[PDB]
Amino acid sequence: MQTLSERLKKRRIALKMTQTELATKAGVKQQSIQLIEAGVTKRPRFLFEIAMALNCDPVWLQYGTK
Amino acid sequence: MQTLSERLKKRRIALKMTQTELATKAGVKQQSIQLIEAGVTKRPRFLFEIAMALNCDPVWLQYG
DNA sequence: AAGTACAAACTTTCTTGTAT
DNA sequence: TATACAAGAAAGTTTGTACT
Repeated sequence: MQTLSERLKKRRIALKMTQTELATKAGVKQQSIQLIEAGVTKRPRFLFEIAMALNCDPVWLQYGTK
Repeated sequence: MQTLSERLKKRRIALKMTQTELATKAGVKQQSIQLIEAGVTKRPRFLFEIAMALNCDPVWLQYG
């Protein structure tokens, strides 16, 4: 009953990644990862480019489990 | 194929729907979809939703 | 009518700059 | 070195309509 911001952290934290390694594995600016993480951004448009970076299912990041 | 556009049309039609029909099930605006196929929307926000009306795969729909 | 396009307005996301 | 906040610019979505 998670947020997307919660999945980004746990994931990015578990791949032991800074917000700038992730921000950049995925070609983003770190400030963009932050926002998603902040609860600020809710439908990142780079949701696929970043899942690649986190190596996770885009649909899981975006939406949760069941 | 190519572009998101090429992939979006083909399949709409082939699914046999119209912008307004899709868009109404993707449940966005006929217009949002016009811009996509039109090649102006490079990265939909309703993509899991569009693609899910068309009934496929977002990755597949987005890219391939 | 039926189906698709075209355009400003309004919104959400991503960046250019620091601050902490 | 890592993360966070603030305006504004870019990408998308709606609102409204014109054309075939």
